[PDB]
Amino acid sequence: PKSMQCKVILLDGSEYTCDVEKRSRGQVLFDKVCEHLNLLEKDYFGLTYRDAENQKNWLDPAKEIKKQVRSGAWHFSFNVKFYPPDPAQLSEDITRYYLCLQLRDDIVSGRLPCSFVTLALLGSYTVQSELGDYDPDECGSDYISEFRFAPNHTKELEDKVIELHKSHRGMTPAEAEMHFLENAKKLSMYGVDLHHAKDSEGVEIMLGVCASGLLIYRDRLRINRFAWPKVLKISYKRNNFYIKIRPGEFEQFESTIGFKLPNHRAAKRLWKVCVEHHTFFRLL
Ligand SMILES: CN(Cc1cccc(F)c1)S(N)(=O)=O
Repeated sequence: PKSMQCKVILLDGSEYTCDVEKRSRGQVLFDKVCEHLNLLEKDYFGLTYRDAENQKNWLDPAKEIKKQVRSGAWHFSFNVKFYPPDPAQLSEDITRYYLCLQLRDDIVSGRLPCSFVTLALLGSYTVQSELGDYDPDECGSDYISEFRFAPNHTKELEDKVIELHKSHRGMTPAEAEMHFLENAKKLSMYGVDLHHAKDSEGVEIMLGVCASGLLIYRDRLRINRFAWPKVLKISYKRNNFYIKIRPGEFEQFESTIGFKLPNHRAAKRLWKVCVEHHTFFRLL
C-alpha cells in the first residue's frame, strides 16, 4: 500500500501534515483534518487547493484526490465552505471558533468589506478571545497588536480596538466569539463567494453565491438578487453560465439570464458552488 503526504494550511496559519493511500477520496483527508481540529460540525467546512492558475478549487470529498490535484502538489487549505446564516444555532463553541478564524482572514484579505468601526469592534472581540481582559501593562499609547484586523492597518484603528477592548472586561473567549459572529453575520458580503463574469452585453459583473441565493453586481445602482426559490435551474455550456428565473405570478414563461465566464473551468466551478449552496438552502 502506497501513501501520499498531504500538507494542509489550517485557519490559524499553522500546517498539518498526514499521509493517505494514493487512491484516497477527499473525505479521507478531510476526516483526518477534522479529527486533528476536534471538529464535529464538519459539514460547514471543506478543503481547497490551488491549480497552476493559483485559482482556488473545492476538493470534492467523493472523488479521488489524485484526479483533482492532477499535476499539482498535495497542498490544501482548510476553509469554511457553507457560512451558517445564524452561528448562534451551531451546537459547538469550537465550530464558532473556526468560523471566527475564517472570517478574520475574509476581513484581512478584503473579501469581506467592513467599516472602520466594525473593523475595530471585531478586532476588539478577537483580542478579548485571544488575550482576555484589557491589560494596560502590555498596551501603551504606541501599541500595535500582533493580530491582523484589516486589509490595511492604521494607528487610529489600533487605538479604537484598544478603546473597545477596555469595554469587554470579564468576557470569556466563547462569549467574545459569539459577539464577533453576531456582528460579522450582518455584513452585506458575509458568506458571499464572488465570481468574475460578463453579462450578455459583455459588461464586467460579479456573481455572488451565498445561503440566500444569487447576487448579480453590475454597479452600485445596478444589483439583482434572486433568492433560491426564484432560481428554477442553472447550467453551464462551454464558458457560458445560464440562470433560469421563475416567472412572476400570472406570467407564463421563466426568463434566462446568460453570463460569460473567463473559461470552461471557471463556468464549471461557478455551477458546482451554486448547486452545493442551493442544496444547503433546501436543508435550512
Ligand atoms: C442540480 N441543479 C439543481 C438546481 C436547481 C435550482 C437552483 C440551483 F442552483 C440548482 S441544476 N444543475 O440546476 O439542474
